[PDB]
Amino acid sequence: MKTFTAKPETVKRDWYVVDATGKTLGRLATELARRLRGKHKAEYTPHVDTGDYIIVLNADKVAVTGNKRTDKVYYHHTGHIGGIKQATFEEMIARRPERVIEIAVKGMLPKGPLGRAMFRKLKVYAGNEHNHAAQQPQVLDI
Amino acid sequence: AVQQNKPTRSKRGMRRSHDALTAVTSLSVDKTSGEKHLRHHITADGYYRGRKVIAK
Amino acid sequence: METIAKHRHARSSAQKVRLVADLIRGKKVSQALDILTYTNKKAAVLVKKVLESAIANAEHNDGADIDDLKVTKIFVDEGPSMKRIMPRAKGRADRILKRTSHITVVVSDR
RNA sequence: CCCGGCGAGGGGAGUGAAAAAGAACCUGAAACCGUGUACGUACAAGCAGUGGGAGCACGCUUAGGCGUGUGACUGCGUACC
RNA sequence: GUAACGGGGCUAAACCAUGCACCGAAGCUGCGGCAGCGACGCUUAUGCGUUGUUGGGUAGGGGAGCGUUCUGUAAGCCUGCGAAGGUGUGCUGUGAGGCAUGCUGGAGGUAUCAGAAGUGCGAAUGCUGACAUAAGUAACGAUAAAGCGGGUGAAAAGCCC
Repeated sequence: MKTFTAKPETVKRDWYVVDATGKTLGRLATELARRLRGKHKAEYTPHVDTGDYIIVLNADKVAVTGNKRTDKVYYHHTGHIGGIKQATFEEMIARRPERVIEIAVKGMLPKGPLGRAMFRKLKVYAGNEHNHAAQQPQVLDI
Repeated sequence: AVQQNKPTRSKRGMRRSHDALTAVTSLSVDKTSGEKHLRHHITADGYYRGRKVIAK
Repeated sequence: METIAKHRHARSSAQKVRLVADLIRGKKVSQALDILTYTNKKAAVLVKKVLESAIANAEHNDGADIDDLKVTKIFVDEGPSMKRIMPRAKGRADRILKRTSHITVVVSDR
């Protein structure tokens, strides 16, 4: 006999919704990536995406410990020699509060074409309303 | 000034992807003689829009 | 039925003749002759003579009609190269290659 | 005999056991250059393979859940003397 | 160019102490198989019944083998009901290799046991020949200069008037 392997043409993917108000950033992103990949399923397969779709609400109300709200810095480079730019946690929550959650989850997911696809199943919103009622998402206490 | 490695036959075909030719779309037909000719050009016999331009 | 025609040991490189052969592959005989007539290239003259020969062979030998013929297969292969000498500066000498080609055309009634 | 410049070079006919033995001629390997068919390839980074592996195509097949070709995605991996 | 945790991120997912679980190597064990050296049985021209143990490896030493050309065995054997060579497929051995067969090819080939060597190539800025790459790229040899008409010819910017 051989070992079972999933097939991307017959795998099931459900929808969920989560609230991020008052939740810890790092300890939340950890469980999202765990489900976007499929580790919570017995049919897990490294070369196949067996994850679920997840919606996140109230991204602008996550919490951080210590003085990270003012001392945590996000660096990035453009390509020119001037280059290096930076921004703080508070500055990002006011300009684009959705990047904080995405940047944290993108680092916990594997690299390559497959990891870039799991990220496409993550819908982040900065409010309390969404326009995906047709998919009938379920609540996920997490 | 000169290469360090030998290019492949694959890279050679890519460079020649824009070297193809183009054929004439269509030929115009004269009103009187009924011959095929290039648009805005005279025919071999010497006709152009039915006026019997140069014959020799 | 398929009729053949060839022109071996032609004075031209295969790379130059292939540019023209790609314009008539799979076309009708009547349409192909018009294309080559208004193509400004030396290779177009050689190919035309070969195509005309095949058309004549079909009628005389295979007893076919012109209106039903089509170019089904056409390709160009490399032929023998002639070696020549070219003097350069400071006593150095280079080699020159005059390349040839084999042309082949196939017409069919299908 | 036919196309072609009373050309070069070819297609038929005929000779011959054999012309894909036609004088650039026994046998006719490799590098190198082409036509056709099946599969894969235009959001994806590195000695180009190896282990795992869906899908498509084809031949089987007493369906036998096998074989052959292609190789999305994924773990490891910096040529030889 | 973040650049003094590998990263994301963490107020423990940091540090000290104690304790119970799990992951984790080509290490150990389990199943199957090959070989070397030992002792026993003294089996018996020796292979077993068995029984222990060993098996990373350069310079280098020792031991056993594959295949190629030629001589004898051969006025033998295979072969136009198709030899050598070339190109595919299948089977087989621990390996160098071997057997069978389809297409091509069109006349030579050679078992077994022995004998003799111009006996095995990827490299030496190696030798000879053939074919690639750069590339349809540079260039077409004094910047004294050409234009039109007619003629010949399959075709004339370059030949003749």
